[PDB]
Amino acid sequence: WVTVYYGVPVWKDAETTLFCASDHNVWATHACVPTDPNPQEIHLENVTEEFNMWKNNMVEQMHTDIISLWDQSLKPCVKLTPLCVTLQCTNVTNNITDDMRGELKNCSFNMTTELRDKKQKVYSLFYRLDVVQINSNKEYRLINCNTSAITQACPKVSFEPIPIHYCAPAGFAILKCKDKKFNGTGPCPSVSTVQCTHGIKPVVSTQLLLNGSLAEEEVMIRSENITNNAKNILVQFNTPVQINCTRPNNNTRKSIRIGPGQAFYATGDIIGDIRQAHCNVSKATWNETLGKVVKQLRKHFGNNTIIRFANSSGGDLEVTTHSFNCGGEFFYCNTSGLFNSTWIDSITLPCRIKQIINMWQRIGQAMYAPPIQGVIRCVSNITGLILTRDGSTTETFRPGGGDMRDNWRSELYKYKVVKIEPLGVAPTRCKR
Amino acid sequence: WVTVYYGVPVWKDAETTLFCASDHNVWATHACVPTDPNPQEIHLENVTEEFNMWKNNMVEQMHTDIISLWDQSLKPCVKLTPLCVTLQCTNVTNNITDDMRGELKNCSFNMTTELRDKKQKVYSLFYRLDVVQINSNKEYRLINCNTSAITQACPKVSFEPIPIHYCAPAGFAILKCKDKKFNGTGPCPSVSTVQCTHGIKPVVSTQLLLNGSLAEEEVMIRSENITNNAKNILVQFNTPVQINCTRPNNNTRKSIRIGPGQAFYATGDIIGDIRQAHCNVSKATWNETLGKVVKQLRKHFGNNTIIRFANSSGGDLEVTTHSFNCGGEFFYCNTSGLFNSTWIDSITLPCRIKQIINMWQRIGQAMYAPPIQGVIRCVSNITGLILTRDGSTTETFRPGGGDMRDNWRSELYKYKVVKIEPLGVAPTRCKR
Amino acid sequence: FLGFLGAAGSTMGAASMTLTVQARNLLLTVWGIKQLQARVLAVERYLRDQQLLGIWGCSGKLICCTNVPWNSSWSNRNLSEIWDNMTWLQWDKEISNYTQIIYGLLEESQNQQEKNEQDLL
Amino acid sequence: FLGFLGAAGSTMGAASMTLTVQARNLLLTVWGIKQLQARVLAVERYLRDQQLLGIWGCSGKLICCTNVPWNSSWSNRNLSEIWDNMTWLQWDKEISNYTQIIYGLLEESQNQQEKNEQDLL
Amino acid sequence: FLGFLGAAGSTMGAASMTLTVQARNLLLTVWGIKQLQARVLAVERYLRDQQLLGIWGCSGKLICCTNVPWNSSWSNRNLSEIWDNMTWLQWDKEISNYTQIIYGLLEESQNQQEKNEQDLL
Ligand SMILES: *[C@@H]1O[C@H](CO)[C@@H](O[C@@H]2O[C@H](CO)[C@@H](O[C@@H]3O[C@H](CO)[C@@H](O)[C@H](O[C@H]4O[C@H](CO)[C@@H](O)[C@H](O)[C@@H]4O)[C@@H]3O)[C@H](O)[C@H]2NC(C)=O)[C@H](O)[C@H]1NC(C)=O
Ligand SMILES: *[C@@H]1O[C@H](CO)[C@@H](O[C@@H]2O[C@H](CO)[C@@H](O[C@@H]3O[C@H](CO)[C@@H](O)[C@H](O[C@H]4O[C@H](CO)[C@@H](O)[C@H](O)[C@@H]4O)[C@@H]3O)[C@H](O)[C@H]2NC(C)=O)[C@H](O)[C@H]1NC(C)=O
Ligand SMILES: *[C@@H]1O[C@H](CO)[C@@H](O[C@@H]2O[C@H](CO)[C@@H](O)[C@H](O)[C@H]2NC(C)=O)[C@H](O)[C@H]1NC(C)=O
Ligand SMILES: *[C@@H]1O[C@H](CO)[C@@H](O[C@@H]2O[C@H](CO)[C@@H](O)[C@H](O)[C@H]2NC(C)=O)[C@H](O)[C@H]1NC(C)=O
Ligand SMILES: *[C@@H]1O[C@H](CO)[C@@H](O[C@@H]2O[C@H](CO)[C@@H](O)[C@H](O)[C@H]2NC(C)=O)[C@H](O)[C@H]1NC(C)=O
Ligand SMILES: *[C@@H]1O[C@H](CO)[C@@H](O[C@@H]2O[C@H](CO)[C@@H](O)[C@H](O)[C@H]2NC(C)=O)[C@H](O)[C@H]1NC(C)=O
Ligand SMILES: *[C@@H]1O[C@H](CO)[C@@H](O[C@@H]2O[C@H](CO)[C@@H](O)[C@H](O)[C@H]2NC(C)=O)[C@H](O)[C@H]1NC(C)=O
Ligand SMILES: *[C@@H]1O[C@H](CO)[C@@H](O[C@@H]2O[C@H](CO)[C@@H](O)[C@H](O)[C@H]2NC(C)=O)[C@H](O)[C@H]1NC(C)=O
Ligand SMILES: *[C@@H]1O[C@H](CO)[C@@H](O)[C@H](O)[C@H]1NC(C)=O
Ligand SMILES: *[C@@H]1O[C@H](CO)[C@@H](O)[C@H](O)[C@H]1NC(C)=O
Ligand SMILES: *[C@@H]1O[C@H](CO)[C@@H](O)[C@H](O)[C@H]1NC(C)=O
Ligand SMILES: *[C@@H]1O[C@H](CO)[C@@H](O)[C@H](O)[C@H]1NC(C)=O
Ligand SMILES: *[C@@H]1O[C@H](CO)[C@@H](O)[C@H](O)[C@H]1NC(C)=O
Ligand SMILES: *[C@@H]1O[C@H](CO)[C@@H](O)[C@H](O)[C@H]1NC(C)=O
Ligand SMILES: *[C@@H]1O[C@H](CO)[C@@H](O)[C@H](O)[C@H]1NC(C)=O
Ligand SMILES: *[C@@H]1O[C@H](CO)[C@@H](O)[C@H](O)[C@H]1NC(C)=O
Ligand SMILES: *[C@@H]1O[C@H](CO)[C@@H](O)[C@H](O)[C@H]1NC(C)=O
Ligand SMILES: *[C@@H]1O[C@H](CO)[C@@H](O)[C@H](O)[C@H]1NC(C)=O
Ligand SMILES: *[C@@H]1O[C@H](CO)[C@@H](O)[C@H](O)[C@H]1NC(C)=O
Ligand SMILES: *[C@@H]1O[C@H](CO)[C@@H](O)[C@H](O)[C@H]1NC(C)=O
Ligand SMILES: *[C@@H]1O[C@H](CO)[C@@H](O)[C@H](O)[C@H]1NC(C)=O
Ligand SMILES: *[C@@H]1O[C@H](CO)[C@@H](O)[C@H](O)[C@H]1NC(C)=O
Ligand SMILES: *[C@@H]1O[C@H](CO)[C@@H](O)[C@H](O)[C@H]1NC(C)=O
Ligand SMILES: *[C@@H]1O[C@H](CO)[C@@H](O)[C@H](O)[C@H]1NC(C)=O
Ligand SMILES: *[C@@H]1O[C@H](CO)[C@@H](O)[C@H](O)[C@H]1NC(C)=O
Ligand SMILES: *[C@@H]1O[C@H](CO)[C@@H](O)[C@H](O)[C@H]1NC(C)=O
Ligand SMILES: *[C@@H]1O[C@H](CO)[C@@H](O)[C@H](O)[C@H]1NC(C)=O
Ligand SMILES: *[C@@H]1O[C@H](CO)[C@@H](O)[C@H](O)[C@H]1NC(C)=O
Ligand SMILES: *[C@@H]1O[C@H](CO)[C@@H](O)[C@H](O)[C@H]1NC(C)=O
Ligand SMILES: *[C@@H]1O[C@H](CO)[C@@H](O)[C@H](O)[C@H]1NC(C)=O
Ligand SMILES: *[C@@H]1O[C@H](CO)[C@@H](O)[C@H](O)[C@H]1NC(C)=O
Ligand SMILES: *[C@@H]1O[C@H](CO)[C@@H](O)[C@H](O)[C@H]1NC(C)=O
Ligand SMILES: *[C@@H]1O[C@H](CO)[C@@H](O)[C@H](O)[C@H]1NC(C)=O
Ligand SMILES: *[C@@H]1O[C@H](CO)[C@@H](O)[C@H](O)[C@H]1NC(C)=O
Repeated sequence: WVTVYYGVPVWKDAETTLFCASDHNVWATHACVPTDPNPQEIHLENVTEEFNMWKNNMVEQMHTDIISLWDQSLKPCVKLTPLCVTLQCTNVTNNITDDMRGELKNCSFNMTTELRDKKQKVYSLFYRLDVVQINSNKEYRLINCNTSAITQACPKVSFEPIPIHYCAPAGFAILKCKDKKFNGTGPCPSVSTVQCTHGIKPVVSTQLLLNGSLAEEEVMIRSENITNNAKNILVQFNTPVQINCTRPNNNTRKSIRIGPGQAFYATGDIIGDIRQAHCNVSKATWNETLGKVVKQLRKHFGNNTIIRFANSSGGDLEVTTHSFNCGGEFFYCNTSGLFNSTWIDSITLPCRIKQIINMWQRIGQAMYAPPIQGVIRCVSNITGLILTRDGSTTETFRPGGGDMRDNWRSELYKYKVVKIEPLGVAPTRCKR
Repeated sequence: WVTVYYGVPVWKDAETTLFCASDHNVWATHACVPTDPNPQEIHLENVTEEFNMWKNNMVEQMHTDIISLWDQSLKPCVKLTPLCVTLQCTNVTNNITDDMRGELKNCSFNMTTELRDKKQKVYSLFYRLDVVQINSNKEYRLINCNTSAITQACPKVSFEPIPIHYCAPAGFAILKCKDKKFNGTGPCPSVSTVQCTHGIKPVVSTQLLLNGSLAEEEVMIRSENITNNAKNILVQFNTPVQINCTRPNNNTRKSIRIGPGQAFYATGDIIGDIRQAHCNVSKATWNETLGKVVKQLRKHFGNNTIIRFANSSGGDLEVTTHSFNCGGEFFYCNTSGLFNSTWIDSITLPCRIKQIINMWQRIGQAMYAPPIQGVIRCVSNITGLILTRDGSTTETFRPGGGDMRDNWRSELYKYKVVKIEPLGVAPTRCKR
Repeated sequence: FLGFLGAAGSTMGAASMTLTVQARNLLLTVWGIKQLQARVLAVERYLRDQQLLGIWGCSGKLICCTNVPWNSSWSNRNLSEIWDNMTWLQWDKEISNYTQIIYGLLEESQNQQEKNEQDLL
Repeated sequence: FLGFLGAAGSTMGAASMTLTVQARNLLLTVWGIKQLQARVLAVERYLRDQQLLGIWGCSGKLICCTNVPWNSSWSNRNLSEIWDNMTWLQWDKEISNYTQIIYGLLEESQNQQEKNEQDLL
Repeated sequence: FLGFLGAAGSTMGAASMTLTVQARNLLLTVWGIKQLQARVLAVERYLRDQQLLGIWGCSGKLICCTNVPWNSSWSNRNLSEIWDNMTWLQWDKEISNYTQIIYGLLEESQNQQEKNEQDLL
């Protein structure tokens, strides 16, 4: 009566190590398996499977993997310890639009040379957000000097968010939920098995989610607990909103030798006049999009409820603004022009730029972003929002963010890792 | 006639790699397998097995593992190269007990600041054992400046000797000798198989063995060759002797910034008066214990022999004194008050303290032990001794030590690693 | 027909014809460690199942008919429900609590058989 | 009853009923290398014994009765002494010097058998 | 006689008596990774061949006579040419394009056999 079967199509939830695959990058370069040019996906008929995007350890793994790859890419680069000196700074007043008076400072300092005996007097431009006034009212120091060592990113390694595919090891499988209008938790029909995930771009941003995937039919609202105001709400758009960002300044770059085989890349004089960096969002598109978002929020909050959007609360720059990296420079844009309405040309968002960057929420490892020569122009898709609810006849939604796991959870929500368990026994009418 | 059997309970002596397991530590933290909450031990009936504690490679492995873990815990910490400067030192003469006049020096120096342009004048207290007079009679340098780079231990990582269990890989087994009155060599009955060793605390000490295991019935004397005066004698007690050590000085600590993200922890002024560090051993307990040791030594040296104890011979501080780490500070205590007798209240042992430590017998890697704020009090068990015989009617025993393998050999003496060999053949009365 | 796990939603007797489909899918130094650990584990898991089939006398088979009777207390169902209505995922849940009992019995009956076969030679 | 190696002090015929007990127990990057090497070795040792049983025609068995005669020069003892008085540890020492001879003979007889079975089909 | 691959230039029927000779030869952290990868791969390659023999019903054998007919389109030669004139290296080239067809057929016939044997019990 007992018959043993091996190769039985049974699985259990499991947490394992996934490996990366992909078709001078900060993240995945050579430590990544070439992808399968003809990947498979198998539809599983009559399979209902429970998914929970808020407990998905693929997110924790991705967070850990990208941070470690990031650090490995700074490890061999030039340290800028010699730059942590007293600076003598004045204002850049040459052809400055009123909007930027005080934003750029012209600083001189005594830098070391290749020889240990000699020093050189050099100058460069810094943003006001990169320096601290000390004491002598022209004396400044870099912002990180009392907190952390700073290194220069190697200007050959790019920050382009090249897509990574996650693949399961043998004995494991990745299940994908194809059920349209899946809200992140509970069971879903229409489950398929895949070898690997689709390519996911490690785009880093706050408030607005850029260059991601879109919803199949409708704008979707997802949260761990929709009635808990301490939780974030992820909003996935079914149409992109195009955003155009730029740094309209023809910057030049100069190389300052600071040692035997090391150099610092400094911002030199700027060609032409000085203008503020900014991003443009089409007003009509934004308004239609915001329209769709409200219609869906009413499903949880009441169709006679007043829904108001408001700008962000206070906090540091990295939290209250829309942070992104484009063209090699780090932008901090003011989104109060997007989230200012009750219920539901172009909208111009002013932006600030920094050279000294503290990534994620870490303290102790700062990096200096070398300047980029010429003018930067970026075009990207807003594919979703991160909102936080401020909370009796009205609800206020504000931009949220700062926790990078929320930006990956939004792409990995469809995937689950399971372990295959091929042995099983069942009664049969036979005897050895 | 030949029948092949697989799974036969046969083993051979073997040397393999064992892994660690355990229930911000210097040694085992995350690179350690969680232990089995319900470990097994199997008694082997009718098995006699030969053990030799002096040829046990588990000891060599442990020695190598603890040194490597130690180094990995200093690798990310602050280097104190900028501290290797000329110091201007005077004596601390404020409320000093006569016993410590000249022990503490108040030294000033020019230290760097976060900025490369500026220097600061700072001062700190050092022990006389940490500095060298040079040349100008107030000029000193740190002791390690002509020999080695020095790093500061990170004051968040503890030196607490948290127990480690060694476990065999599959295909191997650890045999344990449970024969009471086993002297380290030769065969023993009463052998059991265990998954892992008991937890062994990596306590570092000289002369006296602290916080270890005790003998089951009697004090035991073990040596590689009891008639060879070049060998050490390990004495295991069957009762602990309690020892109470303290540093009765309310020290304060100050943080001196020495660079962009780095700081030095200096000893600041001392609150209250200045007193000598010391350890207390109960006299009656020590005398009873020493009694038992002599009774057992007579089994090898004659019961009409005069047995004398004497203090240590000369050599460096690390060898001639009882070295230990407690409360985060390194003590060097004078044990001449314990080993001063022919044949067989409290005994106070004065102690010296150092901040610059050269671990084990290595040269080139020195560490600076940050000071501990407040008063330190430690209570520990003396569980054994390391003696060396000075050698016609009398024998003199002196404290020995300095080779750390002797402190692990005393815990691992019961364990042996063997390799399982599951195939075998034997005659049977059958044919295929 | 179907690929890996395609039969997962099929009934137990519809599945179990696809056993080879699943059987064949079981097969910067820090990055390298992560990948080696994944590969070593896949091998260790594979070998443990093979060792277990071996001691039950089912080595080399995908379907192995044994000599242990089914206890109705493990699952009181007729062959029609088990093989025609249920899927393997449902079955695995139904008798999860009896798996170790069954495995112990399978080992014991093989030990008895293996010795009887020696005495007959 | 007894666990791993519990039968080590038992006689050869008392032991050899516990073969599954022992068979189932055979299964910071630098720290990681040490652990991976230990795991890889356990697998390689396991597989070498399995390959060897395979070429002798004993695959999947714990007790395998072969067709090679016992040479009294290897050990001139009766079954009563070998199976009732001796332990496996003692036996392994007694015939250590003949192990490679026996293994060579086992391989040869299987090669002859394997070919005879082809000619008969 | 000959050691590893010594029979490589021998004819197919002269070789194939040496199957155990070849079967037994299949078995600074960065340096350590390179060596572990080499060892892990040797194990994975070994196991894949063993799994494949298993699903064809040839587990534990070096010579396995199957129940799949030879299609003359794969190689229209008589036994005399194949076993007495050709070497295994030449043969492997001659039927390289049919290897996957043959392997698929071997899997299918085993699945049919395995089920027939269940129905007969
Ligand atoms: C959202 O997706 C869009 C589309 O994929 C993406 O925009 C792309 O950004 C990259 C980088 O800013 C652009 O690539 C540049 O194109 C100019 C064209 O002349 C080149 O000159 C640039 O070359 C320099 O940088 C290279 C970096 O490796 C150097 O190797 C080279 O020597 C030069 O220094 C560079 O190729 C790309 O063209 C746009 N794509 C489009 C269609 O505009 C956008 O950034 C994504 N958004 C976010 C926030 O990630
Ligand atoms: C022999 O064994 C004994 C008993 O196990 C052992 O004594 C223990 O030493 C440790 C360290 O000296 C003591 O732990 C301290 O207890 C005080 C009590 O108030 C705490 O304040 C201390 O906290 C500080 O240090 C921590 C280190 O991680 C910091 O995290 C913390 O923020 C503070 O800075 C600390 O916990 C322990 O109490 C004694 N045990 C007893 C019973 O006294 C002894 O040292 C061993 N002997 C040797 C030589 O190893
Ligand atoms: C930043 O300050 C430097 C130093 O004053 C300016 O460069 C000087 O410009 C005058 C104009 O004729 C030259 O004569 C000097 O020789 C320049 N100095 C050096 C060191 O080259 C610089 O133009 C200022 N930059 C900005 C953007 O204001
Ligand atoms: C983001 O842009 C808005 C819009 O220009 C800025 O809003 C102004 O903030 C000051 C602060 O007191 C108010 O007095 C002004 O009335 C605001 N403008 C409007 C139109 O109401 C906002 O400060 C910017 N945020 C940051 C961080 O700079
Ligand atoms: C913004 O979203 C649009 C719409 O999804 C993207 O354009 C599509 O890109 C896919 C890629 O193969 C094409 O097949 C579609 O035909 C494109 N749609 C249109 C209307 O052209 C667009 O590329 C996205 N932009 C970014 C920066 O990713
Ligand atoms: C170590 O030397 C310093 C320097 O002389 C002593 O600190 C000075 O104490 C006097 C007493 O009034 C103060 O006025 C000075 O301002 C102190 N100097 C500094 C730099 O603070 C210090 O007390 C001495 N410490 C010991 C333990 O003797
Ligand atoms: C350890 O303590 C003993 C006891 O106080 C010290 O012994 C003294 O050493 C000097 C050296 O010549 C002798 O003259 C004294 O007579 C000794 N005292 C006694 C009571 O005999 C010993 O020096 C200390 N050891 C160290 C290394 O400081
Ligand atoms: C010193 O030795 C004593 C005696 O062995 C230790 O106290 C025993 O600790 C065990 C641990 O579970 C208890 O079960 C015993 O009951 C304790 N004995 C007594 C008399 O209380 C003591 O902990 C040791 N001290 C140190 C620092 O390890
Ligand atoms: C402003 O721009 C004009 C463009 O011709 C340039 O000539 C002028 O020097 C600039 N002004 C300053 C102060 O540099
Ligand atoms: C460079 O060093 C000299 C030395 O006196 C100093 O006067 C000068 O101000 C320094 N330059 C800067 C820009 O700090
Ligand atoms: C998501 O769908 C599940 C299905 O039952 C439901 O229970 C859950 O509450 C939904 N999420 C929200 C935010 O309502
Ligand atoms: C959501 O948060 C509220 C806050 O009290 C809590 O009562 C409720 O149970 C939470 N919902 C779930 C599904 O846990
Ligand atoms: C962005 O640039 C494209 C052309 O590159 C233009 O068609 C589009 O309207 C721009 N978007 C906005 C919001 O200005
Ligand atoms: C957004 O769309 C709604 C649709 O009713 C319209 O009433 C509202 O005025 C629009 N807002 C803007 C800024 O055009
Ligand atoms: C949001 O808008 C208010 C309007 O008064 C402004 O004061 C506040 O600073 C804005 N928040 C941010 C982060 O700009
Ligand atoms: C928000 O909308 C009101 C409506 O007129 C407008 O006055 C205000 O300036 C808007 N805020 C921003 C930041 O544009
Ligand atoms: C000695 O201790 C007393 C305690 O009151 C303190 O007041 C005095 O200043 C100390 N002496 C010196 C020289 O610091
Ligand atoms: C610090 O540097 C000055 C430079 O002249 C020197 O005179 C002084 O003695 C130094 N301080 C110490 C404590 O060595
Ligand atoms: C330890 O016991 C063995 C048992 O024969 C003995 O030979 C050996 O000499 C003993 N050790 C000492 C120090 O005598
Ligand atoms: C112990 O050392 C003495 C010193 O000569 C030597 O003669 C004796 O043989 C040694 N004992 C052993 C057991 O080796
Ligand atoms: C050590 O301290 C304990 C109390 O903590 C005390 O009972 C014991 O007698 C002390 N030992 C000595 C040797 O003073
Ligand atoms: C130690 O014990 C012995 C026991 O006879 C005694 O004679 C001796 O005086 C004791 N020593 C001390 C210091 O009490
Ligand atoms: C030492 O004790 C043993 C124990 O039997 C005894 O035979 C021997 O004569 C004793 N020696 C002396 C000197 O008393
Ligand atoms: C041992 O005691 C003698 C007594 O004269 C002393 O001279 C010697 O220095 C002591 N040894 C140590 C290491 O203190
Ligand atoms: C050793 O014992 C003698 C006996 O009186 C004593 O005088 C001497 O001071 C002792 N040595 C130490 C270090 O206490
Ligand atoms: C899914 O259920 C339907 C119900 O009849 C069945 O026909 C179909 O074959 C099932 N799927 C699979 C893979 O068998
Ligand atoms: C069947 O299982 C029950 C418990 O599950 C047990 O009591 C009973 O004895 C078993 N039947 C047989 C024949 O072993
Ligand atoms: C298996 O154990 C669980 C434990 O809660 C129990 O609920 C379940 O009913 C058991 N299954 C069977 C078939 O008895
Ligand atoms: C140990 O020897 C005794 C001697 O009769 C035997 O009875 C016992 O069973 C043996 N141990 C084992 C595990 O069989
Ligand atoms: C038995 O072994 C001996 C040597 O061990 C050998 O000479 C003899 O020929 C062997 N007997 C047979 C029948 O092979
Ligand atoms: C096995 O070889 C050793 C080598 O010294 C020899 O002493 C032993 O007697 C041999 N064993 C047999 C059973 O002949
Ligand atoms: C090589 O070819 C010759 C040709 O007759 C043959 O005799 C010889 O045996 C061949 N080599 C081997 C290894 O068989
Ligand atoms: C033999 O192979 C040919 C193609 O290689 C195929 O068409 C033919 O049907 C096969 N014969 C049989 C009996 O399957
Ligand atoms: C195998 O495929 C190659 C591809 O070029 C072809 O040339 C060769 O003839 C084929 N082999 C046979 C036996 O048909």
